[PDB]
Amino acid sequence: VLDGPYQPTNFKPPNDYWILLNPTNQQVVLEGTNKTDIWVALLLVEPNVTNQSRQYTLFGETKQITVENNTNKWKFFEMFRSNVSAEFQHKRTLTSDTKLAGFMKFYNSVWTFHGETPHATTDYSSTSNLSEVETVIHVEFYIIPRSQESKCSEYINTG
Amino acid sequence: LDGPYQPTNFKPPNDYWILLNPTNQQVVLEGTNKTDIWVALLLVEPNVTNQSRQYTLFGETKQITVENNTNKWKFFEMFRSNVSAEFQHKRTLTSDTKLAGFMKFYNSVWTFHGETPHATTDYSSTSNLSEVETVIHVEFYIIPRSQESKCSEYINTG
Repeated sequence: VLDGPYQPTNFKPPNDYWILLNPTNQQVVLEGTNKTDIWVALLLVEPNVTNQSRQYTLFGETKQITVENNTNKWKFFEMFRSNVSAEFQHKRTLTSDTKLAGFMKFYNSVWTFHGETPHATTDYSSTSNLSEVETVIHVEFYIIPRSQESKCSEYINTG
Repeated sequence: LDGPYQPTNFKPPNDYWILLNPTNQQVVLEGTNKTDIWVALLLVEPNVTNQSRQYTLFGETKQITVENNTNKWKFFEMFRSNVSAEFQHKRTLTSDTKLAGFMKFYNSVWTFHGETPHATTDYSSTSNLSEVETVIHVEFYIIPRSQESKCSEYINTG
């Protein structure tokens, strides 16, 4: 059984747990940083979006970020930087008909799901300061132990 | 299979896949119509830790952050729609086959993305498809769109 739902909050997720993210229509889904070498934001882009510059507030900064979604699925744009002064790069995309995404702190790395349902897979970004990574979660969420990653992947891919 | 052709600069014909077969070229393809579409495919080898690399795209020197945690090759699809804009990392093809594609079709530029063997096609829109030309830095083949199923097979299984 999933642990949740939890309402949107700002907290320090424990190690070895998946945060399963369940947006409705929030532009910004998750902001995670340790304020030293990790800044990850997941943005949500609805279906049938023409290439356009959209405005997002990320870690209090006003950013204009080019997005497109030619599909009838939802896209999570994973935006990353490793330096406080840098611009965000569009690192990964999750293309989803479940509208579920993932975040986990494990093994000196921050993990997300990417690719296109139902073949979304995990990948990571490296950090020397995992313990200080804190998340503003803008959405309803659940917590799943890493031991149950297979169910977390089933949910992300099939709902 | 029509090829292999050598690296060249030319205007690909509408409704044909260019099937790109790098060895170790870091810039695989540069395509533009010099008005509303610039695409560059960059090749990032297996097991590259997060770093800044230098690429010359359309005569401009760029510093682009890249990373590849996997045992697959990654093609980073860099894109802009305006000559003054920086490139954005728009898509990635994560490949065991070291094959990528490009096609001018239906007022769009088409490429493959995702992870083999489930890579699929998506497009970027242009209002001037006919003027899109490509510098191709790799050996390549030419497959009609009528045989796109074979082109997807090659992308996904080699």
